Amino acid sequence: NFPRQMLPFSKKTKQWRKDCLLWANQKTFFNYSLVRKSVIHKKINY
Amino acid sequence: AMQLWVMEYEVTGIGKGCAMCKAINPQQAEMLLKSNGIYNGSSYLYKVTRIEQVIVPPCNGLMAEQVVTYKDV
Amino acid sequence: AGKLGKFQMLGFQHWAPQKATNLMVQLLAFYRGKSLDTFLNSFPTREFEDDNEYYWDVIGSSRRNIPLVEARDENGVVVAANAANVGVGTSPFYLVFPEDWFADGEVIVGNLNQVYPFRILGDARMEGTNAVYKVELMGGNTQGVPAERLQQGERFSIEFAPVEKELSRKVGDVRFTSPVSMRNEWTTIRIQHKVGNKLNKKLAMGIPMVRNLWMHYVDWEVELQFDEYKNNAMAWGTSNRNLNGEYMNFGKSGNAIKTGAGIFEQTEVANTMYYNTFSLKLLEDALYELSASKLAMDDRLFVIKTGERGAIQFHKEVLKTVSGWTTFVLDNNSTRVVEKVQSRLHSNALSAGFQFVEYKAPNGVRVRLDVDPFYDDPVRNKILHPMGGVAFSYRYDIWYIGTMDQPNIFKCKIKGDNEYRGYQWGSAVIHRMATLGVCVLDPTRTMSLIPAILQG
Amino acid sequence: LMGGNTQGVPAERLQQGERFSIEFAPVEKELSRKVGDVRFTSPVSMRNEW
Amino acid sequence: AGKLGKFQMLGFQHWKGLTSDNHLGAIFQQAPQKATNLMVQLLAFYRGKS
Amino acid sequence: TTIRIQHKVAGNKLNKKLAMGIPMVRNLESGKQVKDTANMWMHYVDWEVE
Amino acid sequence: VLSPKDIKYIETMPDYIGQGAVDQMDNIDERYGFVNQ
Amino acid sequence: VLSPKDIKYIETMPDY
Repeated sequence: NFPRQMLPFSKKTKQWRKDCLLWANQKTFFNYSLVRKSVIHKKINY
Repeated sequence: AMQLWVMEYEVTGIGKGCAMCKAINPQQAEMLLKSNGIYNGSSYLYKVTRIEQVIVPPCNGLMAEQVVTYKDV
Repeated sequence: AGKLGKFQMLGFQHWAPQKATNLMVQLLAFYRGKSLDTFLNSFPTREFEDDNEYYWDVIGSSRRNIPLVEARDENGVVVAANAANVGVGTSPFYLVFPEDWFADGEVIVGNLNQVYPFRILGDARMEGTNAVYKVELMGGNTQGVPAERLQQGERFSIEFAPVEKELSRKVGDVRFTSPVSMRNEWTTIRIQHKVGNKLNKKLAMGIPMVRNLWMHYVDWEVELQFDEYKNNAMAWGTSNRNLNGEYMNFGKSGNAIKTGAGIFEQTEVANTMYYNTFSLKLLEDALYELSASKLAMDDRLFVIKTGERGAIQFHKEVLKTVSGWTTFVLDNNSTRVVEKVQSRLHSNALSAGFQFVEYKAPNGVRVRLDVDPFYDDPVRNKILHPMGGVAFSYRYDIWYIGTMDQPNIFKCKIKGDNEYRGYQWGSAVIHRMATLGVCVLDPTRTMSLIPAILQG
Repeated sequence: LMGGNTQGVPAERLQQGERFSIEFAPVEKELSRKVGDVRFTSPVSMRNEW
Repeated sequence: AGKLGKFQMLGFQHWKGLTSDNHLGAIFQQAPQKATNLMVQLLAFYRGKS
Repeated sequence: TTIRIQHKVAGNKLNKKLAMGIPMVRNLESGKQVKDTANMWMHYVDWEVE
Repeated sequence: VLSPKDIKYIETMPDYIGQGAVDQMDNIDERYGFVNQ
Repeated sequence: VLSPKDIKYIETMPDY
């Protein structure tokens, strides 16, 4: 899960910054976007 | 997946029970209790005493009644 | 205690207006899959050069005492269990040991040390492999040693090698020892799927029991269910080798399918007990005797890892132990099972609730507790327990006994990328392959209490 | 049987009703061929009116 | 006495007193030294590549 | 004249290091065997295919 | 103008956009394998 | 910012 951002800078440790990055690896690029087209729809155009 | 079967049973030495399955025949009704019940590792303790079908046309009547007394324990 | 079924999972081979949400609902009346990723990543890793089997050094201890095989009188007749006293009046007799360990002029003692000391009068006379010392007593004892203290299975240690103060000759000798080693093995895993984005033929729908009763991403499900292949091979895997080194199972191409034991088949070679009902008479007296011989008094902290319902079985059993303590009267002043919670309904409004999460045994043994959420697995653990759960939650696992300065459990790994991927366009098959292996160095430092319904 | 069983399973452990679970799919190190598969799931809809 | 795993090769060994060369050879502490610079190539007139 | 050759190896020999008990050699084209110090196995296969 | 009560509401908001597959009690997420289309 | 172990990962990893 994406951690709490509402922290003091003492408690934004090295394992907190890794948990922010391991969360972004779990994202699978097929998520909701309000003013963009889908990646299948852009790739077909190119 | 045809008929419904209510069961009155008695786990041996542990207590008494009331169950209800959905099978085609009452031999498979004791199968779906002895393998999906809470005594999975002690399935030999299940002693099923009465199986009767859940028949519709009254649709207002008891189907199982099994009370544990202070004098049975 | 009775279950009422809240869902049913059916295969698809047995079966657009507007929406109120664009996020798919996931009910609480549905069991969910569990990763072993929180359990497996709690252990560190280790990198190897290649897929060869690997060994390391194993160091033991040194302090020995030799068991006795038989005792003989001075004419060669073996002393029986019902015989008279042996070596009366400091008369010599023989003492047959399975090894040449003691030397000339040395004083050795039986099970009763310093009460019957035996002085060895010469070198060991070999009887095949046996060593026969002609001994005599060294305590001023006139009546000799009883026949029960000269039987098979009595431990004999060395004390010293005394002489007379003048004109004496040489006595005694010295002893040496050696270490051992241990190996471990590897395992490789393979997956495939005949595939874009859409489902294939292995489908299962879930229908919930309420009252008046999309598009798949294949590139995520093949990675997830090959992650579960490497999570079940690391943790819940087994070995198929002989004591002659032969493998028992052969694959498609004639070669033997080589597997190594996972975590739970290596840590279950030692300190594993199978109980039918949990009691603190059993856990305390098994954790003390492990810690009486192996652990210092300050270093006796055991963090019990268990499931969810194994925590309430540890709660209601310490509470059985505590309620039998007739000496102490437990008040709400100190324990505070009923405290003051601020509420709108009353000025003095109260609350209730407690749980025993720790137990402290004598001689410094403290028994902690924590809940590991992978014991409550509805897919893998299918034999149910009558008090609720899946009967694997009632398994207690003690990892990390003592301190080692190196990890005892780790996951072996090849340097870099030991995972493989491959597509086979004909048929469109995505193949994936990976190797792995988990080494438990000392399985004496892992203790497990498993319920008796999960064995045999 | 896989895990070194030279005695075999008991006949009580092969009756009707016993649930089975997938663990993994091992191969050998040399000349291996394709094993295993991947499973999926499907959603069911609920409904309301005005 | 016993084994730490299914595959443990060695047992703990012990002796007393006079240590000889087989006492040191059987505890695997004696090995032949590889003569590295000594190397015998077999003498022949080779009529490959001709 | 049209000629053809073929060698087949297992897939695990990609990075297969040789713990050389005896020294691993390459056949020369002259008929001689020459001692080599390389430790990867596919260095010695691809010598012999040519 | 936002109080610390109001930042905690913006922080602890339900966000599928800002959460991961495996949740706290080790339960897997099945919607990470689905596409809306 | 790369530690030597990281250059070792960017190394031992394949170029395949």
